[PDB]
Amino acid sequence: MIIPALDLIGGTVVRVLRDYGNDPLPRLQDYAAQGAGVLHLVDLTGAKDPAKRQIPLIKTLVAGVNVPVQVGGGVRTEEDVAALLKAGVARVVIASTAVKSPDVVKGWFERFGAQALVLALDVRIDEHGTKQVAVSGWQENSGVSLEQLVETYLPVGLKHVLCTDISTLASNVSLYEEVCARYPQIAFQSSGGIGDIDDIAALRGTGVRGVIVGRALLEGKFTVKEAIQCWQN
Repeated sequence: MIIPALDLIGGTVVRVLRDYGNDPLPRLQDYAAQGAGVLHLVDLTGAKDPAKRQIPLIKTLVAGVNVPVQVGGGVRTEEDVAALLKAGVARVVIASTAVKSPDVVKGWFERFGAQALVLALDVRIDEHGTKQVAVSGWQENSGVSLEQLVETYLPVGLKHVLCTDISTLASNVSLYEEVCARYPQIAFQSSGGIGDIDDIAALRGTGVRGVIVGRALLEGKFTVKEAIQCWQN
């Protein structure tokens, strides 16, 4: 599937920052109207301070579409996960905490279930060709490979992993082919590198299950409908 995405700061839709207006709901509704089966939101306000989590907006956005939304941004505690789910979020995207405190996050799998959680990992390919996990693009590697981290969570039934290569795709997509083949029981999502429609074509056949598309839609390079048509053929 194609997974259209928006980044939100204080109610404003932004491109990672250019202001694309304060109308996230009509945008999301039109993504869904074109056939999207899943949507993705990053709460940048919440990421900078969980106390300011945009729960009221998220409630409104989720209520206003007919498809599941996965939401990330400053998900640090069990209470954060629960609050998002209570607001009507289908899946909570766990990023830095999944690298930082695996034993704690494994407990979240046991409480909420693997269908409710997406693990989002930034990956750098290093000098040796190892897939190094990092918690952000501006921090050093954390000393764990993507494979090692995935295998940490397999025993609690990990099902959804979102991988961003921080080291466009129309490149060598071996990263995705490799990991998808190694863990066929996990549905991998790809993020980044989508600059035009050919980039979506490049991921077909890699085994990647979901393709997150954000800025290319905002920039009017192609539509959700065209993306889905490409992805499905």
